[PDB]
Amino acid sequence: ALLRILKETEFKKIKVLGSGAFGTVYKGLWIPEGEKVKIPVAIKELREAKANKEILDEAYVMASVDNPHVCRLLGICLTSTVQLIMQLMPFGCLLDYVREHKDNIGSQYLLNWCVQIAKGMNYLEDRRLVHRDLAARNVLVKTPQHVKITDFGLAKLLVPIKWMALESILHRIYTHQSDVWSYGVTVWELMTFGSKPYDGIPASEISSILEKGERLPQPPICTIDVYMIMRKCWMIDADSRPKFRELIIEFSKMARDPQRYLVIQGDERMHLPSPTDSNFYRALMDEEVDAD
Ligand SMILES: CSc1nc(-c2cccc(NC(=O)c3c(F)ccc(O)c3CN3C(=O)c4ccccc4C3=O)c2)c(-c2ccnc(NC(C)=O)c2)[nH]1
Repeated sequence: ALLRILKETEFKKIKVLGSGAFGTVYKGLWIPEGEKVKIPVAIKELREAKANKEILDEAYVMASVDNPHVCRLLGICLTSTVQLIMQLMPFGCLLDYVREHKDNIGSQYLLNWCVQIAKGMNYLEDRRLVHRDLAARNVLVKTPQHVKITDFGLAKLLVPIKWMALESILHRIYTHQSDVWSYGVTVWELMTFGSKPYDGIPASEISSILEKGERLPQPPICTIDVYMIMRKCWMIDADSRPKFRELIIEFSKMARDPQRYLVIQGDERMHLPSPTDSNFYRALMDEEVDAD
């Protein structure tokens, strides 16, 4: 009951919202049968990678996740292309969000996003779902206070070298501990307000600079405590890397004293919303950690 099979005649693509390595995302409308309302949805049309039944079996898995920081597949249509339906998130992905708010994001937001991403990843680890492509472009913003991971398993069932653990580059090994590497790069993206990692360095060179011990640089706003977390995510020995549940704890601890761990100009005037604005955001958009 968690996956709705849609017929092509009950939804329509309206405008393209983006494209990626795996398909095209549309703003769409769902038109309930026998009703006169048009409900906005998001539609992902995949590129060609599988029998329809095997695709449906993978879809039931994507539809069965249940965690506030992980997107769930809601509906699917397999008549022509593979078309995936989920709730429309008007804020888009977190990478675009942080670039758009470049030096106007407080430390409380940044650290809470790190907590939320670690929580969704930890849940995927519990379900034995390896993401393979965690990055700020695959974290969706439901509200600025609530982010959600999408597209786990998409990489497998269908190449982000600059987000991949060394063992994934050299040997195509993909585990939860290689997702931890990508988590560290995702944290780096957030802390640099969406900088491109290893900008200007060709992808084919990343393996060699990693083996020489070079890593992404310390973001200007990060205290060493935050930067050490990222460095630990990029250890060559995958079993030396942090676990997602250890990352939740560490980033949650930091979120309780955020201005001690990130150094942001004007941070004092960039706190989380008052209870009034939070209640308003939740009532309108989100009916489903603070300083001490
Ligand atoms: C990266 S860009 C991007 N994508 C999307 C998008 C749109 C619709 C659906 C999805 N994803 C899933 O349904 C899904 C998921 F929920 C969890 C895991 C997962 O693996 C998948 C994918 N997946 C597969 O690989 C796959 C293979 C075989 C069978 C079945 C499946 C299968 O379902 C994503 C957006 C987006 C979404 C909502 N609002 C906006 N708003 C603005 C302003 O942009 C953007 N942005």
